[PDB]
Amino acid sequence: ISPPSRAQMKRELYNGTADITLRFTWNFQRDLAKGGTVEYANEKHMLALAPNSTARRQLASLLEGTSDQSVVIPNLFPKYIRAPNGPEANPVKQLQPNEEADYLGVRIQLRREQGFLEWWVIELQECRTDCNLLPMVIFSD
Amino acid sequence: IIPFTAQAYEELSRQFDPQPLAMQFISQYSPEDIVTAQIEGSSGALWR
Repeated sequence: ISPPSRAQMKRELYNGTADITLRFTWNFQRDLAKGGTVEYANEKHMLALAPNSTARRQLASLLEGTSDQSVVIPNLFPKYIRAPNGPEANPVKQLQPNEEADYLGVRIQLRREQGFLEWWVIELQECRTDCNLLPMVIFSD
Repeated sequence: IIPFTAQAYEELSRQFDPQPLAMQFISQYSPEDIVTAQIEGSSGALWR
């Protein structure tokens, strides 16, 4: 992130009352050999980041200097997606009833280990091995 | 990216109204058609 806008991103999470667009685009590029017009089935699962929420205060400290903040993203990792040959990664409703609150609790961890060496691990609220390998599912069509 | 509104479209059309074909392009394209290219210029991405 460009330094001035990184400081502005900081500020948003720090104070700036805005809602960061957390578009979790779930692009599913298939193929065209077996068919699949718009193979890439994509859906930006956005999470408007409430100004300085629990998640954004964790992100405030994340971008302040520390790298030990588990950012709570309220169940936003679709664990069952009815994707077809069109451009939509729409999750199965009922599989995930709330489908925004029944996806899968996802967490984020920026690992700025100055040596800032800013990495970014996508953890889970219950990360067992899903900090390096998140296992969701795509109900393909 | 800003989908230009009806009022915004009028502005562009009037800006280039002297030139007939310029205005024509804008006016012919339906409102909420002409989109705004607000391309980001800030970097951060160093180069390689």
